[PDB]
Amino acid sequence: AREELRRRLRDLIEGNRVMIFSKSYCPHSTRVKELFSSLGVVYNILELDQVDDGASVQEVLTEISNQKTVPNIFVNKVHVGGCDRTFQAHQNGLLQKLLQDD
Repeated sequence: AREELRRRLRDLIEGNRVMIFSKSYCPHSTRVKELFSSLGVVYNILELDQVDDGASVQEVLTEISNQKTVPNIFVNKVHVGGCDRTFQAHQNGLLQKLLQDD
């Protein structure tokens, strides 16, 4: 079933222009999402700690970035990075242009 779940985590990027994953008590991964809001753009808030499949959903997600947290930054069916990219591109203007279109 691990494939069935992951299949949804990869589609969530297409079903939503901007989607970010996080948890209940996991810093760094939550802040990256707070940036979008301040970017005058809209995004979806999803917490693997409150999801029924928080075990698997986060099992395949945590690997996406292989980080203690579940940081997921992907807008317009593209990868941003985070922990340096999502933060830099913001002040660099590479992010504002992404969330706006690309």
